[PDB]
Amino acid sequence: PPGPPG
Amino acid sequence: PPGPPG
Amino acid sequence: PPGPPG
Amino acid sequence: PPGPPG
Amino acid sequence: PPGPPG
Amino acid sequence: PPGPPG
Amino acid sequence: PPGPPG
Amino acid sequence: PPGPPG
Amino acid sequence: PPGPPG
Amino acid sequence: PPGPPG
Amino acid sequence: PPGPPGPPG
Amino acid sequence: PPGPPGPPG
Amino acid sequence: PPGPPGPPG
Amino acid sequence: PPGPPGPPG
Amino acid sequence: PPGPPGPPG
Repeated sequence: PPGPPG
Repeated sequence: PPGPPG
Repeated sequence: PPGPPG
Repeated sequence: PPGPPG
Repeated sequence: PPGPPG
Repeated sequence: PPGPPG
Repeated sequence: PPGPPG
Repeated sequence: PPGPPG
Repeated sequence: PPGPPG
Repeated sequence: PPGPPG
Repeated sequence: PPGPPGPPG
Repeated sequence: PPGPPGPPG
Repeated sequence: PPGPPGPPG
Repeated sequence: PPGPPGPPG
Repeated sequence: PPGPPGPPG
């Protein structure tokens, strides 16, 4: 899955 | 695994 | 079978 | 056997 | 993460 | 997200 | 932050 | 925001 | 600040 | 503001 | 900035 | 960034 | 990535 | 493989 | 033989 928000 | 933070 | 998600 | 992780 | 102050 | 006001 | 005095 | 009156 | 006296 | 009267 | 001078006495 | 200067006195 | 700068004060 | 980077903050 | 790699994270 995509990573977390910056 | 999940990707890196934005 | 295919492996697990990354 | 199952394949490697993605 | 949140950006810098204006 | 955008940072805080200056 | 707020600007300087007038 | 703008600063205070002079 | 207020200006000088007249 | 303008200063005081002379 | 400061305000302008006041009026004459 | 900081805001602009305030108004004249 | 980090977000952009915030608004002027 | 790992996922892609997340969104901007 | 082993299976193929799994899906992206």
